[PDB]
Amino acid sequence: GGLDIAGFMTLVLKESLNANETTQLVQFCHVMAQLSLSVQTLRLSEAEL
Amino acid sequence: RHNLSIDGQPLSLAIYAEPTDPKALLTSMVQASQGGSAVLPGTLSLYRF
Repeated sequence: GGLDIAGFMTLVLKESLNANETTQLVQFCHVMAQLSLSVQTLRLSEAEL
Repeated sequence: RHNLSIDGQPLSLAIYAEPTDPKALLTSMVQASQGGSAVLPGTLSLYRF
């Protein structure tokens, strides 16, 4: 969602100051869930990854 | 002309060269290089050893 690993952390450390950075937040997690599920489905090993 | 009987039955027994067996598929463990932790300079405690 244009978020890097540092940008994801700063959005977490907000006192619910989420106007529409939630769109960046949920898109970042959506792709992350896709990548993890793809690795699990392929049964890729931790060494290869 | 086509080597058949008067009724149309073929006169030569055919062959097909049976497909070559099932296939074996194996999986293996994969390992990668792994490092260790480092050590920093230590603080001087106020108490004895």
